[PDB]
Amino acid sequence: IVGGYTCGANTVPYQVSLNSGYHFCGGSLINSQWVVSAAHCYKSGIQVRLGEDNINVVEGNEQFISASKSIVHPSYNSNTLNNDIMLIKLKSAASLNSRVASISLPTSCASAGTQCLISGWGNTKSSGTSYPDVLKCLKAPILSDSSCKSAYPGQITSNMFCAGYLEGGKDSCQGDSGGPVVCSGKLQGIVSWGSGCAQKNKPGVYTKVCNYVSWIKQTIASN
Ligand SMILES: C[C@H](NCc1cc(C(=N)N)ccc1O)C(=O)O
Ligand SMILES: [Ca+2]
Ligand SMILES: [Cu+2]
Repeated sequence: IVGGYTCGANTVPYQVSLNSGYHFCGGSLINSQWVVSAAHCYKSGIQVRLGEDNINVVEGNEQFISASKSIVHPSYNSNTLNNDIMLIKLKSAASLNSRVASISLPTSCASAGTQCLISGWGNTKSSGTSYPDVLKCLKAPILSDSSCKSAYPGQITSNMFCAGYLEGGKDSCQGDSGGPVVCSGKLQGIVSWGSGCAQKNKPGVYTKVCNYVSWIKQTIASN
C-alpha cells in the first residue's frame, strides 16, 4: 500500500497473509474454511496466516493453517488477467473470534464513487521497494467505468473495476495482490493489477467480485 496508514492491530480481521517462507500475497477469509485471493497468487506449498499484524513477529492471535487445495478460476487468463480469482480451502477450520472473522460476499455490485477499504503488506513505495512489518490501510473510491477504460484502453473487461486516485500517490502495490477491497461491509474487489504503483492517471485495477458470487458458492458447495 502506497500513501496509506497503519491500520491498527487486528482492525481488519478478515485479512490473511499467504506465506511460503515469506509473505507473497493477501487474501480474505469468507468462512471458517475458505479464503478468496487472486489467481496470479497461485503456487504450491501455501500456508495461510490469520490474525496477523506484524508478519515478522509472533505477537499472539495468529493462526497458521496449511492450504489443502487451491482452486484457480478455470477461465483465468494469465495474459489479460481476466477472471483473476482463486479459492483456497484450509486444511482445518479456523477458530473465529474478534481478531479473526470472515467478510461477507456482496449481493449487488458497487457503484462508482463508493468508498472502500484496501489493505495489505505490499510495497509502500512508488519508486523503489519497502515492505512494512504491520498491516497498511487505504481508503479509496471506485472510479467510473469510463475513467477506468480511458486510463487502460482495451484492457478492462466486465470483470474488472478501477479504484484509487488519478493524481497518484495512493494505491495498492505488489504484495497487496489477492487482498481485499471492502465497501460497506462487503467484499467487492480483489487486488489484481495496475501500471506501476501510485502513478498519476494509472489507478489500481481490481477483480469485480460481485460477478463471481454464484461461482464461489457453487464451487465451495461441491468441495
Ligand atoms: C509487479 C506486478 N504487480 C503489480 C500490481 C499492481 C497493483 C496496483 N498498482 N494497484 C496492484 C497489485 C499488483 O500485483 C506483477 O505482478 O508483476
Ligand atoms: Ca505476527
Ligand atoms: Cu501483481
